[PDB]
Amino acid sequence: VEFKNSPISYANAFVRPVSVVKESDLVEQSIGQLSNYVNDIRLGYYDEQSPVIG
Amino acid sequence: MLIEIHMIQNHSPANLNRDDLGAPKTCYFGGVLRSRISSQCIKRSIRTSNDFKALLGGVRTRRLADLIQQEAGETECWKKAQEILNKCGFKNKDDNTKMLVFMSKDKIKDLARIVLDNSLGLTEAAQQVANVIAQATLAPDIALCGRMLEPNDKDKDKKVKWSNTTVEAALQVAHAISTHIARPEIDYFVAADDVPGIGESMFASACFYKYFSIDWEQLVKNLKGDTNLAAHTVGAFLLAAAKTNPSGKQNSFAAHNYPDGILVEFKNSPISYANAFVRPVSVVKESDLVEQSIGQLSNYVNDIRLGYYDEQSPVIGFWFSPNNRYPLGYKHSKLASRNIGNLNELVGAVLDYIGGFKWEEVQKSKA
Amino acid sequence: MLIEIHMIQNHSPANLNRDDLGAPKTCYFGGVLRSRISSQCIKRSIRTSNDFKALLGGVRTRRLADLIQQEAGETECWKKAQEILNKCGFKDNTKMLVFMSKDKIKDLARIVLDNSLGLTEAAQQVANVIAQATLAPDIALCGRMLEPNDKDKDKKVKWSNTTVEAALQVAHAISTHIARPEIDYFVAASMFASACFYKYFSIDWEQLVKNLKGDTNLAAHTVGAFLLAAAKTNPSGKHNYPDGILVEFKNSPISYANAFVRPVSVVKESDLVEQSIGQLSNYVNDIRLGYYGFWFSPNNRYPLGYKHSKLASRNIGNLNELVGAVLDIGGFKWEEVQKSK
Amino acid sequence: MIYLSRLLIDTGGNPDRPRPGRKWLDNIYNVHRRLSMAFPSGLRREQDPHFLKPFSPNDFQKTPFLFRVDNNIDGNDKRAIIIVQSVLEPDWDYCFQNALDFLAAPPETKEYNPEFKAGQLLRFRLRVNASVRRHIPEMVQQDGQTIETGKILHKRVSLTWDASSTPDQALADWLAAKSPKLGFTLQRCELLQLGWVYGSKPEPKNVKVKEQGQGYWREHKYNPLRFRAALLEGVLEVDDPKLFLKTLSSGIGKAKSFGFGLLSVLPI
Repeated sequence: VEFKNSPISYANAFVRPVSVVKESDLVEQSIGQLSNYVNDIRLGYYDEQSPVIG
Repeated sequence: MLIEIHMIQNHSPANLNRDDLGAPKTCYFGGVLRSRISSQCIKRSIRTSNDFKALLGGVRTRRLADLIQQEAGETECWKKAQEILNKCGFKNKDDNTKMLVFMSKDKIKDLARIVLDNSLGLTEAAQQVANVIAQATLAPDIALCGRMLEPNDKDKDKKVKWSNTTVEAALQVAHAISTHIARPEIDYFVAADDVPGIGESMFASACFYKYFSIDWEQLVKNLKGDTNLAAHTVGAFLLAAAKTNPSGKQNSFAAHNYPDGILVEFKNSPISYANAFVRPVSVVKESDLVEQSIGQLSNYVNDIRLGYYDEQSPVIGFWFSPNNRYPLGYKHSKLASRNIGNLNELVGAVLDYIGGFKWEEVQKSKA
Repeated sequence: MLIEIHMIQNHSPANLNRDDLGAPKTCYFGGVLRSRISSQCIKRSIRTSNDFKALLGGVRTRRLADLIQQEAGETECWKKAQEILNKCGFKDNTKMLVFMSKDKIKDLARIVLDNSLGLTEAAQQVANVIAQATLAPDIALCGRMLEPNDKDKDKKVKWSNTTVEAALQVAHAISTHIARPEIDYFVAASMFASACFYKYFSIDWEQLVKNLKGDTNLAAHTVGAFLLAAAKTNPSGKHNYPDGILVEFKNSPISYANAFVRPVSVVKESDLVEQSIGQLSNYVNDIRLGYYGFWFSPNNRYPLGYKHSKLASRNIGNLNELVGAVLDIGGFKWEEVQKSK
Repeated sequence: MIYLSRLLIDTGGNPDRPRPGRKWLDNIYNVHRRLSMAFPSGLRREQDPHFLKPFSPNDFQKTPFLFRVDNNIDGNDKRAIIIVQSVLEPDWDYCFQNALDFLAAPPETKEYNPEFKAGQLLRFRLRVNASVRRHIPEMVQQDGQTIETGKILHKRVSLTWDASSTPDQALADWLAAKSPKLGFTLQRCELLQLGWVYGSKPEPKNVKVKEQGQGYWREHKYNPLRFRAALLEGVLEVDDPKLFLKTLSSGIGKAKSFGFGLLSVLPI
């Protein structure tokens, strides 16, 4: 749940379909890929103010 | 008000449910192949059981003129009843009676009186049949399902009007699935003649989890009151689900197995624990599959109960194990409000929590 | 009466269950390769069981033509075969498993000779005999389905329901273990390994006894001979007395083929059969205290009684006395029973 | 020297998928042929290293090898084992370079120089071709009546025991009747698995003369191949050195080209 002036859709994290492996499940990989894309967007699209309190 | 039901059942190797392949049903969940039992098969097995026999009063028929002819007696009434059913509009197209009716209507004698009445035309008795068929609503198997009739408009007369045909069923049955990955095996056979002078059959094995949820208010409202019938049907369906298996090739694939763990909860919302088996269970040497499955469900139940807790809606849960074989809260959690060692007192306590009903007097409510 | 019949048996690499390219029977209970027992194998094996000749009426065949000039002295014909078997609709060619009874095939061999015959009429006079042959421990327990080719039927042909069913259920003996990998002879420069098999069969009542449309002493003899058979007959083999028998006077068959989900593993495999017992007693006690039985041991070797609990009615050291107790079913004594053809 | 090899086949998993290696084992002629291309001609391996040419029998070297097929090895996976014994070095990378889906493991080979002393306790496993050549009269037709014709057939049939003896005793007698000539003596021998083996084989047959000439048009016709098989395991003791080595890598029974003689020896 996020609060930000302009709307951002984190939908391009799932361009690569999640493939299962013997170590982990579908939920863990999906949430991990979402985490990676969220970090990439946050570190890549701002350097000043608006510390998006989500 | 909703009661949720949780069967933790391990099966012996068999073939209980198959498609036209002869192979067992399967599904994908969490991205891997699993075993599958369809919910209509489970309902069909539980409906045709000894425990769910007193409330077995609804009938699903494709051939209605036969029981009319039997109920009327020694007279000849097949052709007139069949023509009445034809002009009523019961899909005489394409040579089949493929439409199915889910009436209870165990008092067939009314329709027999209508068809045997030598006083009315062939249009009016059709409407009398159309009026009696749409009013049964009894026999609590139709308090669990029931979408009795969609009349075809093409083959019916222009002088018939139909009434409402929805009962608003209350029971939600999830598809039975496995806690691991299914592995199929081919069994070869041979006839091998007695008188002197290879085929392929499929089966697999899996341990299952089941989810049943019942809305008590809708169950009462679908029987038009009589909370004694609702209580009797709750107890009878719980007793049925505790001991019922499909009769699929049981003569050669006998799999008469009981659930290992039985769980009930009381809350005003439907919640499934189907995500507890997102990760399929791999066996360690120090334990078995069933203990790993109940531990997964226990951790999941602790996590969800600590996940969505609301002070306005408390949750009360009972746990049952065969002579306390499989505890739920193994490590530290007292997740269940009470642990019961026998099935009969479990269903009795369920009835007591529902409305204080005892199993002795509510069994007299046959209907 | 829904009686359940356990039959845990130590089995062999020369006498077990084999198949296709030579490999033994392999199932996947608990998600680990175990070994199973065909409810099929045991079927063409209870027939000629060492002691199964006194109650056995099942002539099944895929040929009812060479078999015709057999009880007949009409040594001059066989071109009638291409008219009767082929008119009723039993057409590969003339191939349809016909399972019946062995005491009334003399009539199957009787109207044949009758020369003047409505070949296009009384064909169904041998086919009318195809209606009921349930009088022996065969179809009451086994079964047949004689579906006739429908695209060759006669103008008439009365084909009464030619469909039967079984009654008793036969269940795969489920290995208590991952089977044993053998002596691979690539790395090179009472001599093998056996698999255990908790055998299980169950028999109910109104189709278990009432399919004899008449007899019942025959029902008692069928029960006694069927319990006597499986003990001492070899599914593709050949004292081998079973280690422990539980017989219950309950009213439900129960594939107890679950109890053993953990594949009894073994360091020194001289006791691969010794994990059924105490574990079975534990699961029996758990069921009996959770959801609601005579015992046989060879010279009382393996008791199942928790050393304090009366979960078994009595313990019997002889197979014959156990059979007598089971029959004492309706009161029949073994003498009465045995006297059944 | 003597060369031994091992091939591993899965024979399991999902039955709904194509399994060419599982399909290859249903015919014994195909199994023998597939082991048989494992030895090309000095010229063939220089002509097609990719093995992408028509297969002819004459461009491959001839060697009387022996093999056996075994099953039921657990470890949560199923396996099928082919053991090949030969007097030349097999080329497993040439036979299966376009057939890797057959096998669940890469092939292995090793040398074998078995040296023994007389009077040595040895463990052996052998599947024997239980066949006897007999005189048989000729029955025809059997169209409800048996017709007899005076021709007497010299044909190879299975060994038959009587009604009062076990199969193991008769098989042991049949093996001890032969063990003095091979150079060994039995002490114990039990029957493990007895059965039949089917095979089918292409055979050319003439149909029509070519209009342009120079040969025929031809058509493949297939002939059945039935043999009797009985797998045996036991313990033997040696009686002669160069005689036990005469027994090994030559065969004990018949039908050796279809994998019916192979002695697997362990010093117990």
